[PDB]
Order: sequence, then C-alpha cells, then structure tokens
Amino acid sequence: RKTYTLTDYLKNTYRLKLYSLRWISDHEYLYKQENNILVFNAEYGNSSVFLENSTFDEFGHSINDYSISPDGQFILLEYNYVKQWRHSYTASYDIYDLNKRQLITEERIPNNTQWVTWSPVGHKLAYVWNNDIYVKIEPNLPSYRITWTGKEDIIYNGITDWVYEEEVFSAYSALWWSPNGTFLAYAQFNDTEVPLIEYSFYSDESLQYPKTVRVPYPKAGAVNPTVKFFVVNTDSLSSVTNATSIQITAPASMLIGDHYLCDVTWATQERISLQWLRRIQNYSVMDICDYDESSGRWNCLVARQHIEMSTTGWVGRFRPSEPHFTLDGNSFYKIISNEEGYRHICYFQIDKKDCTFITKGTWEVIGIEALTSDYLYYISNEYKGMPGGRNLYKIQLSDYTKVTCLSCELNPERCQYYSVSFSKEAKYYQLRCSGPGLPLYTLHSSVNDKGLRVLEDNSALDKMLQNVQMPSKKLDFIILNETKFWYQMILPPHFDKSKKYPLLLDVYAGPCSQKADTVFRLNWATYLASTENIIVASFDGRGSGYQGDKIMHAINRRLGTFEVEDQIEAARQFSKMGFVDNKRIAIWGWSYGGYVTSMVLGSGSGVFKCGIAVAPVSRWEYYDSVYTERYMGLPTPEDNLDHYRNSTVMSRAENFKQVEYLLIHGTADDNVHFQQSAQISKALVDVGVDFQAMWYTDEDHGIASSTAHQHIYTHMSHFIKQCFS
Amino acid sequence: RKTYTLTDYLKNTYRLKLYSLRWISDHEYLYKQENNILVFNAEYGNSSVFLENSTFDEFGHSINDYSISPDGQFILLEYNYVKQWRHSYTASYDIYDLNKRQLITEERIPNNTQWVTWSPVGHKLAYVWNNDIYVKIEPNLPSYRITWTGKEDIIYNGITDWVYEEEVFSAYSALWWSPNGTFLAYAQFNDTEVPLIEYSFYSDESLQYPKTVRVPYPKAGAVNPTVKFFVVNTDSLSSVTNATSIQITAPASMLIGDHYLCDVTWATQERISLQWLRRIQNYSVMDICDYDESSGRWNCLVARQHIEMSTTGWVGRFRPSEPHFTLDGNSFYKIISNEEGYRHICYFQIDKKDCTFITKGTWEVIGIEALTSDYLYYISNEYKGMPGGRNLYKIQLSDYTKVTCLSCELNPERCQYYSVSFSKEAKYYQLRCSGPGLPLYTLHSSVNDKGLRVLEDNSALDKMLQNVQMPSKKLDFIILNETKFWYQMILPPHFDKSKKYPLLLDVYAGPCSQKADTVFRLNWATYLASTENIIVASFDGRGSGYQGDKIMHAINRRLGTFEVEDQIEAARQFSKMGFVDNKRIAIWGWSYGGYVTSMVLGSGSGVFKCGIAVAPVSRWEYYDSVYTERYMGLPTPEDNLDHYRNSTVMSRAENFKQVEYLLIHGTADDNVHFQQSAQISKALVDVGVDFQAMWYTDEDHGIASSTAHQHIYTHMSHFIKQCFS
Amino acid sequence: VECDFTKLLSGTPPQVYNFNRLVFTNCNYNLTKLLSLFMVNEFSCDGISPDAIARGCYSSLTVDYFAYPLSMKSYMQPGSAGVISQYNYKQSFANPTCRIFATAPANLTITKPSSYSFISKCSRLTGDNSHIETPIVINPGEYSICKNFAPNGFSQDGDYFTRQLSQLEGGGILVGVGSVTPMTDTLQMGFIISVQYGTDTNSVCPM
Ligand SMILES: *[C@@H]1O[C@H](CO)[C@@H](O[C@@H]2O[C@H](CO)[C@@H](O)[C@H](O)[C@H]2NC(C)=O)[C@H](O)[C@H]1NC(C)=O
Ligand SMILES: *[C@@H]1O[C@H](CO)[C@@H](O[C@@H]2O[C@H](CO)[C@@H](O)[C@H](O)[C@H]2NC(C)=O)[C@H](O)[C@H]1NC(C)=O
Ligand SMILES: *[C@@H]1O[C@H](CO)[C@@H](O[C@@H]2O[C@H](CO)[C@@H](O)[C@H](O)[C@H]2NC(C)=O)[C@H](O)[C@H]1NC(C)=O
Ligand SMILES: *[C@@H]1O[C@H](CO)[C@@H](O)[C@H](O)[C@H]1NC(C)=O
Ligand SMILES: *[C@@H]1O[C@H](CO)[C@@H](O)[C@H](O)[C@H]1NC(C)=O
Ligand SMILES: *[C@@H]1O[C@H](CO)[C@@H](O)[C@H](O)[C@H]1NC(C)=O
Ligand SMILES: *[C@@H]1O[C@H](CO)[C@@H](O)[C@H](O)[C@H]1NC(C)=O
Ligand SMILES: *[C@@H]1O[C@H](CO)[C@@H](O)[C@H](O)[C@H]1NC(C)=O
Ligand SMILES: *[C@@H]1O[C@H](CO)[C@@H](O)[C@H](O)[C@H]1NC(C)=O
Ligand SMILES: *[C@@H]1O[C@H](CO)[C@@H](O)[C@H](O)[C@H]1NC(C)=O
Repeated sequence: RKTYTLTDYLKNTYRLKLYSLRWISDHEYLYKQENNILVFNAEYGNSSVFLENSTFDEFGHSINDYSISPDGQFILLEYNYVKQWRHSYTASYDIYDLNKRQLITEERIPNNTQWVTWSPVGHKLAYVWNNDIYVKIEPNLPSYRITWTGKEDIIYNGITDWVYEEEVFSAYSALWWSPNGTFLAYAQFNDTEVPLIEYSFYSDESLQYPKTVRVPYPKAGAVNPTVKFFVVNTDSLSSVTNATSIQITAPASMLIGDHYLCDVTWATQERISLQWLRRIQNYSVMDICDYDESSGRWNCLVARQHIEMSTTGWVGRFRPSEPHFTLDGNSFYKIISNEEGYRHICYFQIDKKDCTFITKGTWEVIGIEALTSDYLYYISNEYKGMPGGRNLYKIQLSDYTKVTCLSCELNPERCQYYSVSFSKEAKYYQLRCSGPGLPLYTLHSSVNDKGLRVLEDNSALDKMLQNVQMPSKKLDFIILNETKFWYQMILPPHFDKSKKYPLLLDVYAGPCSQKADTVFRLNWATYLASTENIIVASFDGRGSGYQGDKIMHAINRRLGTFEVEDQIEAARQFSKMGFVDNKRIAIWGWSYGGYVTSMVLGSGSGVFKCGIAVAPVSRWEYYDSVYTERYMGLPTPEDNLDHYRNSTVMSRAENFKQVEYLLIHGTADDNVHFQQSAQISKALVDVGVDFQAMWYTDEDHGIASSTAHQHIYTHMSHFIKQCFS
Repeated sequence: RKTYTLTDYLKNTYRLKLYSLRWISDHEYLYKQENNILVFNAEYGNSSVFLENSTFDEFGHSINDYSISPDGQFILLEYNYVKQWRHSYTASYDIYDLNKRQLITEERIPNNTQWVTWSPVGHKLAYVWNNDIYVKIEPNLPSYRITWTGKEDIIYNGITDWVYEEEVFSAYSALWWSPNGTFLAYAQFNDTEVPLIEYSFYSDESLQYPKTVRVPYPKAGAVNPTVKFFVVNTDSLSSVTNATSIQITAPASMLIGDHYLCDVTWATQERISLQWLRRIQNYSVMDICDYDESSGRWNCLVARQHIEMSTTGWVGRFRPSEPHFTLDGNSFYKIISNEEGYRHICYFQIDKKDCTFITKGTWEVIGIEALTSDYLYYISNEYKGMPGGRNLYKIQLSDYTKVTCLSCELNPERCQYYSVSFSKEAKYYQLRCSGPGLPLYTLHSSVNDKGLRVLEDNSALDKMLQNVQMPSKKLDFIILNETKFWYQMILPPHFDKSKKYPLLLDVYAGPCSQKADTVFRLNWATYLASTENIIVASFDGRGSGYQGDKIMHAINRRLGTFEVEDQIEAARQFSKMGFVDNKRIAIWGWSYGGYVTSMVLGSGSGVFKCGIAVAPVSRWEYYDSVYTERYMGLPTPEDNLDHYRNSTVMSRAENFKQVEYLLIHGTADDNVHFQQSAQISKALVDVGVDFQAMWYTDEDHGIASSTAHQHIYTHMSHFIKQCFS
Repeated sequence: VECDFTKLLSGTPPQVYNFNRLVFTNCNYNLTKLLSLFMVNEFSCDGISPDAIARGCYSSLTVDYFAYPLSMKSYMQPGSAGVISQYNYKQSFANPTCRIFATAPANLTITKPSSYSFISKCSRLTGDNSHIETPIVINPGEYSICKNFAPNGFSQDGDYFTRQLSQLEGGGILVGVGSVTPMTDTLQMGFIISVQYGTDTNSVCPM
C-alpha cells in the first residue's frame, strides 16, 4: 500500500468531514449544504431550503459568513474580511431581508466594522465601528451611538485590546446582550500607559520602505490596561438624546490595587454576574448584581459576593469559571476546586457563602453544558480513569446521587472523546465524537436518551484510509515515585518491539495542558510515523491540567523547572523501553513547548541529539503580563526576581555545544515576539555554538499561510531526516 | 608541516606587521613603539623620544587615538569612543601641553563630540558638537560658536549625513581648513524631507522592549539631501559678535535640478576649488572661487568653470577626481578620461577651457601622489601591462617625455603593488608595498631617488610561514571575443594540473572594482585553499574600472546583465581547464558578490552547485540614490523603470530549485538593509524553494564583532564543506 | 496741485531690484521736505547737479527709491561692474538723473523690511546639457528678468530659483540667485531721482 506523505499532509488529500450545524429553536437547526442554507426538523429528519444559493445575487463580494436573526427574518452577510489577530478582524456587512425578498440598502453597516452581533431575542443589532458602539433597533432604521470615547490603540469601547483578547476573555467581543435583549452590557479598556511593542512589517514586494507595527503590549511587570464596566438600557433609546451608560464599579476587594475583569454573565433579565480578579491572580470576587426599577441604577450588594481563593496556586484552570444560573436566578452552579484539589460542581445560593458539592471523586468536571429544571448536563473525564477522555453525564437536581452517563456506552471502542451541542431548552443534542477513531456525529433526544440518527459517520474516509499505511496510537501511564503520568506514542505501521526506532518527543508542557488525549488527528506526526518510521511521543508531567491541583499547581512560581525535568525523565523512561533507539532522540515545540525544548536541549542532560524550537520563549520578562504573572508572579526583587533571571534559555547557551539546534521564528509576531529568538541567537553566537536558524518574514505566531505552512514543515522534515540520518 | 587553519585565521595567529608613520615636517616623522611616540629623523634614523610610555593622563581612560599639533606644542587625546557608522563616531578629548607637562583642565572639549581637527599650521581646533561647529584659537581658551542651526537627524553643520558620508565623501568630516588656517570651510546638509528607515535594536538581554533605530536614508528615486557651502574667517572671531559665514552657491548649470558636492580642495590661501555633481551623474562642474578682500565675499567666476561630461556613462571612477594645484595656484593637474577612454593626467590652466594631456597609453593612472615644482609623482598600472599592479613614476614638468619609474626595479619578484607616503615638501617618501611577497616598507630620499633603509621587512612572519603549507596564487588572463580579461586563482599547496579540484568563485563584480590583483592577503580563501584544497577564483569581467572606460562603462544602465553573464562564462572557461571539477562549483560574495551570486544562481545555467549570498542586494529600488542612480538612472517610467523592475533577484526564484542557497544578513544592517534578505526569503517561500538562512542580531553590514565574525565564517565553512562533500 | 511726497515713506520700502518707479505730472514739489525728513548720509548727484534739484522746472519727475545698506554705496556709484549694477540696477546716465542716500531712525513712520536683498546671479542656460551660461545684464532703468521669482524680497541668502524662458525671451533656462544681507539695526533708504525737460510740456515746477 501507500503511506501518508508530505504531499498528503500539506495538500490535505485525506479530509475529515464535519457536520457543523446551528440550532435556532427547540427542534430546528440550520446546516449549509452545497451552498443552500437548510432547515432540519430534529424529530424526523426532514429538511427544507431556508435560503437557496442566491448568494451570487450580490456577485460583487464573496460571502465569508452569515448570521440569521434569531426570529428568522433577516441575515447578515460578511465580506472584505481582514484578519488582525487570532480572534480580531474587520469586515463589511450587508443585511438581507428574508421576508420580502429584498436586500436592504438603507443605513447600511459601515465598511470597517470590527464586531457585529444580534440580540438573543428579536432583530436588534449592536456593532462596533472605530472603537465605538452603535445599536440598530431596526435594520432599516439608522443607528444610535452609545459610546463617544473610542480611540485607536487607547480606548476600546465594546471590544478587547490585545492582552484581554489573547489571555483574559479569549475573544474579541466585550459587549453582552440581556436575555431579552433589553440591556446591552459592555466593557471599556484604556491603554494609555501600556508600553508599545514595535516590529518591522515589510510588505509585498512593491513597497520601498518597510513599515513599523506598534501594538500596546504589556510585558511581565509593566503597566497593564484599565477596565470599566457599563450597562445600557436599549429600550429607552432616542435619537434626540445621547444614551446613558450606568457604570458598575468593581468591589472594594479589587479597587485597592490592579485587577482584571474575567467574566460576565446574565442571571435573570435584570441580574448580572460580574466576576473580577486581581493582578496577583490568587483571589477573585463575583458580583451578583441587580437593577432597581425606581432608581434605574445597578446597586450591587455585598452580601451576594462570592470569594474564591487559592493558597497553593492560581484561581481557575486558565481563568475563574462561569456560573450556570437557575431559571429564577436565586441559585447557580459553578466548577471550583474542592478540599482535595479536584474541580467539581458547587451548588451556590446568591445569599450564602457555602457551596454544596454535587459531584466528588478523583476526577474533574471539564464543563457544565446544559442545565434544565430537572437535570444538569456536564462533561467529565470520570470514565475508565483516563484524563484523555471526555464523556457526557447528567444528574438529577432533586437527587444528586442519581448519575447517568449518556455517552459512555454508545460506541465504546471507537468514541471516547465527546463534545455536545444542545438545542434551546435542551430538547435535542448533537454528540460530537473525535476519539480513538474517525469522528462521529449523532443527533439525540433529551426526553428519552435515544439516538435519532447518525449525522456524519465519515464512511468515505474509512474507505480511503484502508489503502494507506496508517500509524497506530498508544496511550498509557508511567509511575513517578507515587503518581501515574500519561503519555502517548504514535507508533509506525507494522510496529515491532523487537526493533529500535527513532523518537521525536513532541512537547508543549504548558501549564494546564492536556497533550496525551484520545483525539484522532492527521498531522505531521502521522507523516513521521507512517513514512519515516519515527515514533512521535508526548507526555504529561507536572503542571498538566485535568488531574487535580496538586499536579497543575506544582509549577507555581517556578516556571521552567519541573516542566523541563519531567520531560527529560519521560524521555529517559521512553529510551529505557525495548523499542526506542538511544542515540536518535529529538524534541520540538511551537510555544511554551519551544521554551521547554530549548531549556531541555541546553540543560546538558545528554539524552537528546537534536531539536527544533519554533517561535520559542526565551525570557519571561519579554512575554505578556497576564500569562506570566499568573504562574510566576511579578519580576520584582521582593516577590520573584531570582527566578525571572535564573530560568532563561540564554543562561544555558554554553550547553548547546552538544546538540544540533534549529531555531525558527516569524518576523512579524505579535504573541511571542521575534526578540525572544533574536536574543537566543545572539547569546548562542556570543559563546561559539553553531546552530541553524530560519526566519519567516511577515509570518505570525501560528505560521499558517499555505506557502509558509508547507515551507516550515518541509524544512523541519529535512532537518529531522538529517538528524536521524 | 602545518596548514592555514580556521583557528589560524579567526585568531590572527599569523599577523602582518605594519609601519605607520606621520610626517610632521619635511625630514621627521612620528613612529610609535611599544607605547612611546618616537620622533625619527628621516635622513639618519636616530629616534629621539617625543612622549614617554607613562600615559596616565586621565588615569584610567584608555587613549583611543592621539593627534599631535602641527607646531608640536600640544597633543589631543581621545577616549570614550562610540562608533556610529563606517566613518562616524563620538568620543571625548583632552589636550596635553608638551611645552609644559600639564594636562589642560580649563575650557575642555565636551564629552560627546563628533569630529575634532587641528589647523594645518599652528594650534587651532575646530570641533563639531551636536551638529554645530566651534573654534578654539587657543587650547586653554573658551570656544567660539559659528553655527546655531544644527539639529539631530535634520541639519548637519560640518559633518556628513549617512548618504554623503557613505558615497559622496567617504568621510565623516565636511569641514576644511585653509593652508594658513585663516578660513574654515564647511558644508551644511539638510535632511528635512529625506525618508527614514526604521529597524529594531534589541541591544541587550536586559532591555525589555526592543528599540527602534530611525536613520534618514534616501532610497533610489526618493527625496535627496540638499547642500549649502559656507566659508568663515577664523582670524576675526570674537565673543561679542556671533560669527559670520560667506555662502558659495553652486554654478547655475547645477541649479536647474538636483546636485551634489563631490569635492572641496584649496588652491591658494585665498582660492578654494569646489567641484559639483549633477544628480544624473553625467555632468560635473568644477568651480575656482577667489576671496575678494574689498567685497569680503567669494567670487566664483564663469570663465574658470571646468565642466566634465561623460557621454557613455557616469563621470569619475566613483566620483570626479580632485585637482592637484601648483604653488602659484594658476594651474592644476587632474586625472580625466582621454579620447581613447583611459584615465590619464591632463594639465589644466585655470582660465582656459582646454587642457593638455601629459600622459597617454593603454593604461590608467590611479592618483597624483605629490606635485613638486620640477616633478610630478603618480601611481599607474602601466608596468608590464598588468591592471592589478601599481607602481610609482615621476614625470618632469619641463619635458613631459621624460618619465622614470621609481618603484619598478627595486624588487621585481616580491613587490609589484605599491603605495607611497610623501613627506612635506616631498623631500622623502615611504614606499609601502603589498605585492606578491610579504609587505615591505622602505624609506627613500627624493633628492636623487636613493634608498635609505628598510623600515619593516616582515622577516619574523616569513620564518613563521616557512613551516605552514601556504597556497600559491596565479594571475593570468582569458580573451573574450577581442579583449583581455584578468582573473586570479588561490591554488592549493602542491597544486597538480592533472587532478580535479573543487572551485569556489569569490565575487564582488562591482562597477569599477579590481578583484584580480597582486596584493598579498591572509583570509578565508587561504583557509579554503590550504586545508580544504579548494580553488578560490576571482574574475574581472565587464564593469571593472582600471582597464578603460569601454570595459567599465559597459554596464551603464544595465546592472545585473553583463556582470552576471561574465561570471558564468568565466566559470565555463575555468571548467574547460583540466584541473577544475565541474560538478563541485560554488559562488559567493558580500552584498554585491551577494547580488551577483543570487542572480547567477537564479539563472538556470546549471554551472554552480550552491552559493552563499551575504548581506545581498535584492532590488535596486531598495538601495540608496547616490549609488544606484549613478549606474541605473531614476526609477521612473520615462527613464529606466523597466530595467529597475527587470533586474530583481525575486523574479528569478523559480530557478533556485536547482541550487543550494545560504542567505546571511545582519538584522541591524544600515547600508544594505534586512529588507533585501526578507524580500528574497519571502519570494523563495512563496514559490516553494528550500534554502538555508541565518540572521545576526544587532549586526551591521560588515559583520565584525569578534564572536560574530568568528561565527559567520565557521557557519559558511560548514556549508561549503557540505556542498563539496 | 502738489507733487505728493507721502508715498516715498509710505509702508515698507522694496528691495533694490524691485524698485517702484515713480512719476510726477503737472504738480508742485518741495525736495527740502524730504531732505529734512530723512537724514542724508551721502549726496553725490552728477551731471547738472545744482547742489540740489528743487528749483528747476520739468516735464516730469522720477523716483527710484529702494532700501539699501550704506555698506554697499560704492557698487551703485558710476563706472562699476559689480553684481548690483549688472543684475540688480544700473543708473541711467543717458538722461538727467542723480543719486541720493539716506537713513531712517525710529522717529519716522517707516516700517523696516525683513532684510536687505539683492540678486547675485541671473543667467541663461542654453545648449545641450544646459552648459553655456550667458549672464543677462540689464539696460539702465529696466527691471531685471530675475525680479519675478521673489518680488517682495528674498527669504535667505543663496536661493536657487529657476524658470524656462519662452522662445520670445530667447530660450533656455533662467537661473536666478539672490543674496540677503542680515538686517541692520537702523533702517536705510536709497533714492535715485530722474528729471526730464519738456520742450513744450514743462509743467512740473517748484513751489
Ligand atoms: C531645510 O529644508 C527644509 C525643507 O527643504 C526647510 O523647511 C522649509 O522652510 C520653508 C521656509 O518658510 C517653509 O516654507 C517650508 O514649508 C519648509 N519645508 C518643510 C518644513 O518641509 C528648512 O528651512 C531648511 N533648513 C535650513 C535651510 O536651515
Ligand atoms: C547670534 O545669533 C544666534 C541666532 O540663533 C543667537 O542665538 C539665539 O539668541 C536668541 C536670543 O535673541 C535665543 O532666543 C535663541 O535661543 C538663540 N539660539 C540658540 C540656538 O540658542 C546668538 O545669541 C547671537 N549671538 C550674539 C552674540 O548676539
Ligand atoms: C595667511 O596669513 C597671513 C598672516 O599670517 C595673512 O597676511 C595678511 O592677510 C590679510 C588678509 O586676511 C591681509 O589683509 C594682510 O595685508 C596680510 N598681511 C599682514 C596682516 O601683514 C595672509 O593673507 C594669509 N593668507 C590668506 C588669508 O590667504
Ligand atoms: C464601502 O466601500 C464601497 C467601496 O468599496 C462603497 O461602494 C460603499 O458605499 C461603502 N459603504 C459604506 C457604508 O460606506
Ligand atoms: C484613560 O487613562 C488616562 C491616563 O491613564 C486618563 O487620563 C483617562 O481619564 C482615562 N479614561 C478615559 C480616557 O476615558
Ligand atoms: C539560581 O541558580 C540555579 C540554576 O541557575 C538554581 O537551581 C538555584 O536554585 C538558584 N539560586 C538562587 C540563589 O537564585
Ligand atoms: C639625529 O642626529 C642629528 C645629528 O647627526 C641631530 O641633529 C638630530 O637631532 C638627531 N635626531 C633626533 C631625532 O634626535
Ligand atoms: C615604556 O617604557 C619602556 C620603554 O623602553 C618599556 O618598559 C616599555 O616599552 C614601556 N613600559 C610599559 C610599562 O609599557
Ligand atoms: C564628562 O562627563 C564626566 C562624568 O559625567 C564629567 O566628570 C566631566 O566633567 C564631563 N566632561 C565634559 C567636558 O563635559
Ligand atoms: C547623460 O544622461 C542624460 C540623461 O540620461 C543625457 O541627456 C545626456 O546626453 C547624457 N550625457 C551627458 C554628457 O550629459
């Protein structure tokens, strides 16, 4: 047969089909077939054409994306999409009336719009243009300006800046709609004193002078942005008078120093749940926060604040979790750490400090997916004791002892990694599968837990891949002095433990990182294992999440010590197996994985022979404040400065004389700047180490442009084959 | 025996001794032994002491350089030396009396001063501090200010900006002293509208946010700095009145467009000879200006303008040459191109348009070293018809047919490349040789061309080199369709004509460049030939400058066409010889060997296996105006836009698939920016060509830092060794 | 009817090249008023020169006032070939006229200019490569062709202006260069007065 090749990987010869649907009601979802937007009745499976492929009626602009009004009488049409950052972008929009037949040309949305969203109930639009919020009650009618203080790279009204988008909110939208769409709550940011990063973006070939990109970027220990929270009443808007935004001030526990806003959530139609966090990310306070009809203000009591703390580490996995409120709003459910360290579900009341654990065990709850009046649906890694898997469970809110798994036994030898999408009111749900087998989408009924139909079983790929020689996958554990840590190995086809194979140790080793999961992937490791007969292994040591806060918080204030040593010990225990060739061992990464690769390769261990560090981290004083000050503290002499200086790659530059090192970095990188590789190179030069470098001009952290994405992996493949001969 | 190892090169194990002297008078010069400034008597050589080794003047500040006063009563000591560009720096100066033995502690020269110079006779200092010019009539006396209109990066009074310093003047000093020192003549440059180039300087491991370096740099076709020329009378300086300067305007034949100022030279003590260049460097006007006592101004007459046109190309080898005036100041000798196209000395009268050529032949004079009342000394490549050899001749001013060679028969087998240093009044001269043998310095009496003594024989290095295997060197010619083109080969030790040898072909191929001459060198080619047994050949094709104006002006407006094909044809001719291995042939060069190497590899010839381009030029619109506009004209659709766009490395990227490429560039490069290599790498990624790259952090064009200079050659010598198996 | 003399000291005086030529017709004049108003530094009227021109009758009277530094009085004296008499202004000795110099204190209502200016180089570039430079001398009493680049005054010394003359002017580029003397502490005025006899139109007469 044939094998997975670089041509098959970089051209996507073998593709995974995905059934991306979009619920709009209790029983209907919208699926986009050839170009038509369909509507499927979920109980029987019959379909009807919601909008025929008239998208070429415009014909002047290709439609990047669409958004149906929740009631179903309008639709937005993106075009001229331009990407700024991972989540940020700009586009131009058109509104198409699904009722008459006609595209609206009256008071159109501006061209350089930054964000646009629909009200959850109705057909009201709020959009951001030039860092300012405008609200359209009717698509025909003009828009009312809300905020007048927007400025470029200074004040962000309704959208997040670089640091919040990248780390805190993980999104570009900083405006939230009330459940009825009555209130519009948004957050304003202020980057006046935040220092700017500057790098050269050259151009396409025809620009004489390279341009400079200046982004407000706070580095570890530098000035952070400032946030403000406002809530608007959209029903009382008028053209004659400017809108009135009522500020909700942070609780007294946060105002003493520097703090973050980390969550917003609407409990009732009039009760917000703001969640604040401090720059010293040990302490968070939630504000169950109400509205007065008579006063019109949001007075926000102190008896309803809920404090979460962490003595050992930091609050949350990457952030404090989100409350899943009960319908009446007098209770909510949330995932917090127990006394044993594992994260489980607390029943809270808004007026009581204590929570009751409805779940407990030596596992964690990854998320609460749906909450009904009688049952709570959550994703857990309880089944089989494997942190890799993620199955779906439900609990009776009346009797917490009754737990039923809705997806453990559906397809046990093929699906072990589930994701669920729930219809409104949680009547039907689509169980997405990606586990140890080709993905499988199925539609289920919440009334009786019965499988209605198989949406996409990926049967054509199961026929194409019986002609290819495909790698295996192993998932097991190794005991480190009391504890079991999980590793994965992508074994070559026709694997034989009698013979020795090379080993490339794929590394991320980031804090709260799952790397030995159960997902099925088709990537560069499939190439290596199938064609080059390399073993590509990954390991989860100290600092990895989903196994408790004892493992996760083990690297607290000591980034770059236990991550590195666990990877080196994992490589040693791999090499002391019967099928790993001791001489040929390598390691690589793209991120904190690149940091770990550099700090493992320049540690003098002698285990490894070779290594690639794509977009690595060198110092933690070069990276942003939110990410580094969560795991390492401030870089001041009194708190933590010995370890901001004593764990750097350039302090190990004399140990690179024993390894072959490839250092790759894109020259226009916002996230992990080019500085962090440009100084690794300088430190390596100053000591006399020969290393191979490569720069990808105008590329960013995730080098993903098709030409650059093929170049990076062909270059890395050549380097690996040279290292392994 | 040993060989010449990379350690022997990067560590300067074998070091050539120099004999650098300063003629302070007509018969005495100041050598410098261990640290002692010794004054020698030329006729006898008995060496009395001038300043003892006890240099604790500032007690800790290392003295970077010294400058004895012309009268000998003071010494200028410089320290705190900070380099800016190839010819620019800022330092701190303290004066030290030799009449007394006391360091001057009153009215000192400020700490960060750009250029300091003495008067030609007497003790006056003129220094440029913060782009402004000051004069000290007495070293222990407060300064006088001349210019009040100096701003950083905009207006330069008495110093040159980047572009004039790099090309027009090749010096940081734009202030000139009269033969007395009565007047001081300076130039003002205005960079208000010249666009800036911005690149990043990381500058340390400690610097959290990388710095941005902004330099005023006119790229080809952009706005260009202006020039104003002033002369100030130093003998009339007072504190009560700010100094007055007399401006001299360019001739009106230069005022119709854009122009340069390419030369300034003093004829008499009241007569300055300015020499301008039109922006299209086909035209040039030389202007003799006479100080008018009654008017107080400087009258530049029309009948004394001497215009030099070059119909077939640019004027001058790199810029129009300087006059060599006589004592009376009513005539001068200048090197201009004759009718046959060979640059010879022609004798001008001040007030007559015609001049009379005094030398003729199929060769070129390189410079007029000294002009005595009865003789004129010049350096020519006439001897034996070798363009790569320089010798010294004298020609009698009374009879032009009497020419003697003063340095032809001194040591023919060992010296064929000469440079002379003439004493004041031209009564003694030192012959500095660097010919086929080791460098050899001698002192001669001008009275009857006697040979006094051998100052430096380099006899220790000879004995050191008698025990290593040193390469040969062959300097011959090949004929191309009618003409004679000269090449050189660094032949390995024990060179055998029967055996096949790999060929590396060092390139500059710059316009008016000699790459096959007789100079003795110890460099990377010596390593290659000695240890690796690699022939390192260099070829003089069309565009070389000491063979006539028909060879040199052939690449006029045609850069990248003949320079590139001549090297490929030279490689084919070398392959026809028996000793060259045709499979292993490589090419390389530094930025214009870089341009030519990139263009040769991206041409589909198939001759060359691999190439190294160091700091290469990519596109001629990315480069400065003075250099590029000299050889190519303006990048406008009327003049030469077509060949500006047809001579790019980027448009040759599809032919790079048959080549192995190493692309090296320093990220802080100011001359040939990192934009060049960034745009090459982008163009080879966008089409799918695999290549190797390396960046050097904080490094300028001439990578010279000891660690980086050691790293680049160790990297390149590994790439070459991999190419040649 | 009177020959209005207020206009000479009205406003800011012009430069030497851009003089305001002046004419009187059928009026009455008193030169003694001008002499009393302006302290005279030098008085070198040539030709008829009756120690003044305030008693003779004429067809018309001409004034060519300009602001000039006293330092350069020699260039405008007769028989000179300096830059002033070549490109800026030459006195018209063909007809009855003479020369007057004065200076102005703060007591006067006159406003000082920015600085004194004069033309240094006014040339005609012809030939391929624009190589022949043929100076344009000016006939007496005529404006220089290089006046129109900066009529009010020259900004800084060393200004390189240019213009392409039409086939009527003679062809070729016209390069004009101006020189700026730094402004003196005290203002100065220079007058060149031309008197013309009328054979049958002798109207202008003294009071
Ligand atoms: C340096 O050059 C600049 C521009 O060539 C000069 O600035 C100009 O000054 C004039 C004088 O009024 C203005 O009208 C222009 O608008 C200015 N141009 C600009 C600012 O771009 C400047 O005066 C020169 N400096 C000198 C001669 O010392
Ligand atoms: C010479 O001229 C310069 C012109 O710059 C004078 O320096 C300026 O003097 C004024 C006061 O009238 C200050 O406001 C400026 O700041 C000065 N310029 C600078 C660059 O400092 C200088 O004073 C004059 N010299 C004499 C002796 O009058
Ligand atoms: C060189 O220096 C001498 C004096 O050392 C100058 O002699 C005087 O120069 C001035 C002009 O600046 C004349 O007006 C004097 O008549 C000269 N003789 C004296 C003062 O005795 C000589 O001119 C200088 N050379 C120049 C300025 O070219
Ligand atoms: C957006 O730009 C296009 C031109 O590409 C223009 O036709 C259109 O009117 C613009 N729309 C708005 C809302 O300004
Ligand atoms: C933003 O910050 C600046 C300085 O920190 C402050 O002056 C301003 O009031 C803040 N708020 C704004 C601009 O709305
Ligand atoms: C710093 O040095 C080593 C490694 O660099 C580290 O293990 C040690 O604990 C640190 N010590 C101090 C005093 O910071
Ligand atoms: C060399 O000797 C001569 C006399 O022979 C003497 O005048 C001269 O000063 C000496 N030179 C030095 C530098 O002492
Ligand atoms: C300067 O003094 C003598 C010169 O003969 C000798 O010791 C040496 O060259 C110098 N001394 C030092 C300490 O450099
Ligand atoms: C230069 O700086 C040093 C240290 O700041 C100071 O002592 C000295 O006086 C300065 N010299 C001058 C000329 O400014
Ligand atoms: C120089 O170049 C210009 C423009 O390319 C051309 O007009 C001229 O004839 C050339 N030769 C001379 C001598 O100016």
